[PDB]
Amino acid sequence: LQSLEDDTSINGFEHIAAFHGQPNWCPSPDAEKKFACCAHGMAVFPHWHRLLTVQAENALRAKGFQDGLPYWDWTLPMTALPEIVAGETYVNPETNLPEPNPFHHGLVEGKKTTRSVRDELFEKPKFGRLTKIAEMVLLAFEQTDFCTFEVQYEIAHNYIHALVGGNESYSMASLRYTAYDPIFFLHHSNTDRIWAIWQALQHYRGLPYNSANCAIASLRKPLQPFAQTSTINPDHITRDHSVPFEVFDYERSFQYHYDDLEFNGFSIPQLQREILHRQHDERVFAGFMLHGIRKSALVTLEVCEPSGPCHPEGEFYILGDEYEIPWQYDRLFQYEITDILAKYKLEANDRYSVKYSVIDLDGKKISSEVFGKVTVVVRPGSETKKGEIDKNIVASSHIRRNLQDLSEGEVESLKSALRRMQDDGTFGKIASFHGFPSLCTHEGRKVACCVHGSAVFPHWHRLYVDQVENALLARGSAVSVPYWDWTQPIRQLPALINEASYFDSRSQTEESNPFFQVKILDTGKVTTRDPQPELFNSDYLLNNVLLALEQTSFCDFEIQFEIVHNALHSLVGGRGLYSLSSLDYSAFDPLFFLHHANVDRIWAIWQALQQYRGLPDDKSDCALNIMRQPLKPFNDKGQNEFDLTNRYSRPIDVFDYSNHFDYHYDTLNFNS
Amino acid sequence: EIKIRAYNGSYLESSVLRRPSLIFVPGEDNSQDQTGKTERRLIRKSVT
Amino acid sequence: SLINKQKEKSRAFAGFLLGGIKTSAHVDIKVCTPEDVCKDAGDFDVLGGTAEMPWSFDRLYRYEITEVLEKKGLSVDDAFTVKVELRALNGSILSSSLIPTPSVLYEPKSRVTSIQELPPNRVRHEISHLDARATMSLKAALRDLQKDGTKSGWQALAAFHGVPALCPSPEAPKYACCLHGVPTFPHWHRLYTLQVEQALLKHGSTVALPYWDWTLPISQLPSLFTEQTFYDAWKDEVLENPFARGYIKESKGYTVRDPQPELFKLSADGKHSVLFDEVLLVLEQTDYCDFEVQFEVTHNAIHYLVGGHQSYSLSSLHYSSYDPIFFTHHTFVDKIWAVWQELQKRRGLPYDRADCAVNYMSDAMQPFNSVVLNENAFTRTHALPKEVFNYQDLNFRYDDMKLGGLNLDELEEEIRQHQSKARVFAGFLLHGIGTSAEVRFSVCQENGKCTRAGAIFVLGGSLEMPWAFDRLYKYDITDTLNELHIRPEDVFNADAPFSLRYEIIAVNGTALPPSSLSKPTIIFKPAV
Amino acid sequence: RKDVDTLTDEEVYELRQALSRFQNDTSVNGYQSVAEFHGLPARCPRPDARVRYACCVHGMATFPHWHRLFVVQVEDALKSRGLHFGIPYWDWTRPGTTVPAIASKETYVDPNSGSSVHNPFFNAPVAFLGETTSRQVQPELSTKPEYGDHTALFDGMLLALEQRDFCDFEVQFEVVHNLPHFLVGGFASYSLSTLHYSAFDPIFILHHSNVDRLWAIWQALQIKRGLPYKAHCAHTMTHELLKPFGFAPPLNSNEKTYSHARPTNIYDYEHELEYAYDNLQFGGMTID
Ligand SMILES: *[C@@H]1O[C@H](CO)[C@@H](O[C@@H]2O[C@H](CO)[C@@H](O[C@@H]3O[C@H](CO)[C@@H](O)[C@H](O)[C@@H]3O)[C@H](O)[C@H]2NC(C)=O)[C@H](O)[C@H]1NC(C)=O
Ligand SMILES: *[C@@H]1O[C@H](CO)[C@@H](O[C@@H]2O[C@H](CO)[C@@H](O[C@@H]3O[C@H](CO)[C@@H](O)[C@H](O)[C@@H]3O)[C@H](O)[C@H]2NC(C)=O)[C@H](O)[C@H]1NC(C)=O
Ligand SMILES: *[C@@H]1O[C@H](CO)[C@@H](O[C@@H]2O[C@H](CO)[C@@H](O[C@@H]3O[C@H](CO)[C@@H](O)[C@H](O)[C@@H]3O)[C@H](O)[C@H]2NC(C)=O)[C@H](O)[C@H]1NC(C)=O
Ligand SMILES: *[C@@H]1O[C@H](CO)[C@@H](O[C@@H]2O[C@H](CO)[C@@H](O)[C@H](O)[C@H]2NC(C)=O)[C@H](O)[C@H]1NC(C)=O
Repeated sequence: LQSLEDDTSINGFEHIAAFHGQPNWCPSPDAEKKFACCAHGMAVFPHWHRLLTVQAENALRAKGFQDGLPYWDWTLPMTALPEIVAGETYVNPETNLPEPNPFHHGLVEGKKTTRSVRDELFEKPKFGRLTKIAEMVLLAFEQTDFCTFEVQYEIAHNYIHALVGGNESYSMASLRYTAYDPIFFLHHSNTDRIWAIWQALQHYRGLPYNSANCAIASLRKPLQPFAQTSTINPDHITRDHSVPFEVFDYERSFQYHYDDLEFNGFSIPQLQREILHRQHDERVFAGFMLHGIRKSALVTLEVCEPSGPCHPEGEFYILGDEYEIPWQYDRLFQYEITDILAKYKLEANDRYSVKYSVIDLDGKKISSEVFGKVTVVVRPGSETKKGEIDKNIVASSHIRRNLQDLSEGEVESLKSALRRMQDDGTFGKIASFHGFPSLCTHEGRKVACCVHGSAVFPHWHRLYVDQVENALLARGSAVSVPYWDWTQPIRQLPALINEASYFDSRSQTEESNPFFQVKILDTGKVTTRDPQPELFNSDYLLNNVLLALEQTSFCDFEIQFEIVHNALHSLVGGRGLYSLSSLDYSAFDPLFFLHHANVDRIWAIWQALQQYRGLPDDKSDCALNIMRQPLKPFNDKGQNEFDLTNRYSRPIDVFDYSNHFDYHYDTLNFNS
Repeated sequence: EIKIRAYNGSYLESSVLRRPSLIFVPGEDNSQDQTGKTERRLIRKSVT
Repeated sequence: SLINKQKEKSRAFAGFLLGGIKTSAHVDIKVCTPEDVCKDAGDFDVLGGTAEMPWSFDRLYRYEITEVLEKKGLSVDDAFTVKVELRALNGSILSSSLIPTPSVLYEPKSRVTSIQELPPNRVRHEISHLDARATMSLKAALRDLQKDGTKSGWQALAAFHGVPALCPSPEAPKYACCLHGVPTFPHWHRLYTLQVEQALLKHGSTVALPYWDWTLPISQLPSLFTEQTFYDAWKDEVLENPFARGYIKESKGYTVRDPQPELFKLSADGKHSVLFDEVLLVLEQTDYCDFEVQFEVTHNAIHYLVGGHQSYSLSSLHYSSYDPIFFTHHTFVDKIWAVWQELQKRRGLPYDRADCAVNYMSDAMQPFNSVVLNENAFTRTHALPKEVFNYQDLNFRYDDMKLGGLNLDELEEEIRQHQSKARVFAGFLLHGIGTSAEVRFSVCQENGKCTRAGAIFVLGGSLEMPWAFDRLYKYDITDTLNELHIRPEDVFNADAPFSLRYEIIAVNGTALPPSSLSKPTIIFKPAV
Repeated sequence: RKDVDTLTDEEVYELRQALSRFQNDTSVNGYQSVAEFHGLPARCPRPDARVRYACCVHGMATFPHWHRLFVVQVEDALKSRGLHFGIPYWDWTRPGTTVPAIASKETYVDPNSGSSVHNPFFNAPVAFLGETTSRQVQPELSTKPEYGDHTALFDGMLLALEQRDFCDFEVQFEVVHNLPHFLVGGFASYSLSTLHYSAFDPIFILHHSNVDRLWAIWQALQIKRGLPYKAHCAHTMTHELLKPFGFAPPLNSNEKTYSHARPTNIYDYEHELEYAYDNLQFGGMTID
């Protein structure tokens, strides 16, 4: 770069950069009025900047180089600007002397580039969530059309210019002196990488990428000045590839490509899953129309409540000067409000207004009525939208499987983990919820908070079983909790629970499997099973669950659900006072979990049937005076562990288990 | 006739629970029920 | 039918279990806020005595509760309490524990479609089906109001849409009250169209304003307007038809209609007008905002087709309300809007709400919001376009939702047919330029010798708000490319396929600079 | 899989949680029971007979195959607990290399609970002996190569790659592989300095992941040059069952390695070993 910038002729860095500004040969050099070919807001902007980067790389290759231009990753959070450009004078021991950096500033027509960094770049994002720039660029990927992609792409692109330039004319903040600072090349390379991510994801989706179908009329036009004869640009490959139908297949054309397509440590399928999970729920947008105002300036937004004050909602930035073609975006431009909506807990359809204020770089307030009536729109979630074709979603973390086919390794692992849980003894404390002791109070008397006989019954058991299995996986079991199927006729008791005792190779010794019995804490006794002689070779459970599943509404379903739930409980409890019969103690056995797992399974099955039938499924129609209040044991914080048990405790929240709890099943088949 | 079977080994009299009933539902074979057309005839009435 | 209509709205109900308490008492329900504010929603009585045989219902008992909650703002998905008070016959308070605590139930929408019955008036028949009785009744019942110079006069009525302006404030007239561009256009115009039926009925109407199917092949303007003067001898005075001209209490002039040659152009089969394909294209899409932006220019066309080149005609928004053809056409406009809902019902996508205009829906609705400008008490409380979608609540209907003398079945069949193959579209930007204009475009390939691709329409007066449409208005040129013998793949081909030459013609014959409007774009639509 | 120099906070946090979950387990698939595969007590070749040995193939024609199977087994065990991606690898070949600061500490604060917690990377407990591995430091790894030169490890790697057949490349590969073992082990009794307790320190998996990466770039370079990279001089050595990975369940709970105990289908790691690498970069200079 030292040699290239010292060069002055048609091979000069100065000329290759002055391409992007003055002097002007745009639209054609032979015109009484000349502008710049920095196509801002057009539909060929990515094409043009890709050509610029290719020309820059070809030009620099001729000065003893090997690879392409490294891309500065401003998406990933940082605390300081890159040290490759931070220095002004650095010491090279090859000559054993210091000399000035070629990145700190750039001398152009008797003046140098100037930098004025602002602290708002150096924000430290709170743990777990990305930064503002990251989410802005992220929301440009789900849109399956380059037509709508381009606007978010360019707005993210030009955010950095105001973010880092400052308020100096002799700087890259303004378009006039922005192609002369060296880091501009780096930034545009990174933006080209963002676009490459875009078409990679497009190919993953399967829709065509190398042939957009929105602006073919303009896309037919060759670009300038990248198409005039070599007398104006020394190289030839860009001039020959001027027509922009071919700057898509970069790897086939220009013989170069990136290596790390990952974005903040996200693989392509991983970020696809993440964006689908984000799209799952409903949200809100602010919508703008954009046109030049001849002065690049920031635009801030604030929502004013008619029944209250007005509050700011962040800001974005736009580019514009007096030496470019006027541009008009075809469609709306989106901005996010969801964070402030959550913060102010205002209803999704309340009365309010959104007001935009335009401020120049200096700080002067231009008239706040230069963009018409800014709109606000609402977008329903993927769950809310229906396609009547299955569900077609894949989750992560927990995957619950039918233990009848579970292999012995994880079986031994999980029984060992449960034994360790009994060892530490917190299992009794966590299971004390469902019955005795009195962890509950009512009518001025020690009682149990065992929710029973209401629409919130399946909710409470699903939450309880998931909390218990999370506490178990805290011991690092090989697999998550399994479910014992009973829809198929049972030949006998399941092997894992009826086998006398296990033999572990860790000690190469026998030991009794806990699944038989467990000592109830400080009671002087232990549990005991008692099978019933009519539990086998019957289709009664099958036909009963079918005639319970046939129903349509929810409240009716709840009652037959509870009936069949307590059915096999009483059947297997037997004469034993301390068994699966009496619910005061019946939750102390692992059979409780092995049963409630399929108890949840059938609810999920009914959910799938309702989804297929198109009737309302997530929303309920009973206990509406209660469905807002979360479950009593899980309302508190001391007893409940963390996370789901204290945030996603709303019965209204409970329905969206596949997303707000992240656990799928092995399959939704129901007895073949 | 209804009897109560308990885990203790005993019974309970049926009077503790309300006496149940029998319900029969026809099949869902129904296709059309609404009349093809009504009758548009005027009817006069006394003024009082 | 009344109870079927009642079932459409959702209901909130209090559910109870009842039994015999061998006595009689008065029961009162009490709905209470979390902060201990209680309201007496209702009451009834329970009957029994010492000699009765004990009983209890096998099911629920429902009591309607929506009134108090909707009056006090407590929505259905809120939290509250319900309490029961018992008063004995002998003046003794009774224990509430004797009854079980009640529950709350929610009966939802009933998305089924109901064929409502209404009296044989306020039923907008098709214009050609009108008989002599209906025609004479309408013309008399319209001239009667037209010859009225009072506050309810026709000029004062039509002053809303046109001029003199009374907006944004009646005290100081700045600009016209016509609402255009923004999505609430069909709402405003449909309610304005309805507004005249009240006046017509109260002045002696017999049927509502008919709709004219201009989509059918049109030889010329229908004979109802084409007529000039007829004699009936009842008043022994020849009556001139009020369906040709209109008095302006300000300008002392009159409008003058003017046909245009293109209005008589017929389709390929000849059973539909040239605007039929555009009508289907409007019906095709799903999102409501895209629908309305594609749908405005549709009715905007006829104003220019029939208004001619006159400052005082339908070609100008200032004085378009002073000609009954305005009402005649907006009737068919509302027809299109209504028939869109039946097509919506197929995929059941939400339509009553506007996901893309949540700020716009709840906007105060000018000018009917203020009682100063109009004194129709029925519409004095309808300043919300959200309560206008369910037009059955507005007490009218249509004879049939048929278009082009055809059923929605063949409509969806033709939509599928036109979706089967590929398509090429022209997308135009459009925004207010404070006049009315023609956009005539010609598709021309490399040769430079080409045909007339087509034209579109735009209107705007000089006393209206600035406005820009949200999205790109799309027009079909695939057939024209077919006569040009250029396959759609040629557009993608590395060969230079073609371009378009557009131009704009003003109403008075002048031509505005092409710079006043953006650059049109070419869109491609694949096969499905 | 990615190098440990491009991992942010949250991935480290999730990995630490997963490691602790693995560690406190005392199962057949426990961390100690899988470190058993590479050290004492001895159960090789046939645990039923009298002879005692360690199945860790050292200095023979199957070292890369065996250790790659080991690392993929560890990956399969770990990814169940919630590992989003592959195991990170530490690039000791980096000029001016240092101990990974991700592991060099001892305790760290969980921000979610805002509280201190013991870092699993610091040390692990030997189960039967009841002791723990203690690392040791030496300045040899942390020496600074001068301006424009190359470090000893780097030139060792080059002098390992210039050869053009697998049948001898492995000997220098192994002899340079053993160096960072002692370099990180030092003179401490329990460390990677000896194979007696080699697997009881997490850095082991990082080091051998780097090993597998170098073997992969060896294949890439060889296929670029157009030479047979298959270990054809071990035709009677590959076909041996790589015990204990070829035994019967439940001794080998995982099934993928058991089915792939034949090394003849392990060269194409992009397909039948369900893992891949982000970049083939070596010292800022690619295979081309
Ligand atoms: C005024 O009217 C009320 C309602 O009819 C009368 O309340 C009734 O009072 C009698 C005795 O005060 C209750 O009899 C009770 O019967 C139970 C068995 O069911 C028995 O165990 C008690 O010892 C007692 O005898 C009766 O239940 C109650 N009515 C109801 C519906 O509960 C009241 O007595 C009337 N006033 C006068 C002065 O009679
Ligand atoms: C025929 O219609 C055209 C428009 O469709 C009329 O042109 C409009 O009015 C004037 C020309 O009469 C022009 O703009 C005006 O320019 C004056 C110059 O001082 C300015 O003061 C006004 O404020 C206004 O901007 C222009 O051609 C056009 N106005 C626009 C586009 O805003 C034309 O006048 C009509 N013909 C006749 C005979 O009136
Ligand atoms: C693997 O198992 C070990 C048990 O040997 C876990 O260590 C212990 O984990 C529990 C969390 O379940 C820690 O309890 C917490 O301690 C903090 C600090 O006192 C306290 O503020 C919390 O309220 C909670 O009680 C416990 O302290 C910890 N053991 C020690 C010695 O600190 C380890 O977390 C497990 N690894 C996992 C689950 O990944
Ligand atoms: C049947 O089971 C019930 C449940 O405990 C027993 O009933 C209780 O018995 C005790 C003492 O026998 C009494 O004090 C309670 O009042 C009884 N309650 C009820 C609801 O019955 C009963 O004892 C068992 N049957 C037999 C024969 O022992």
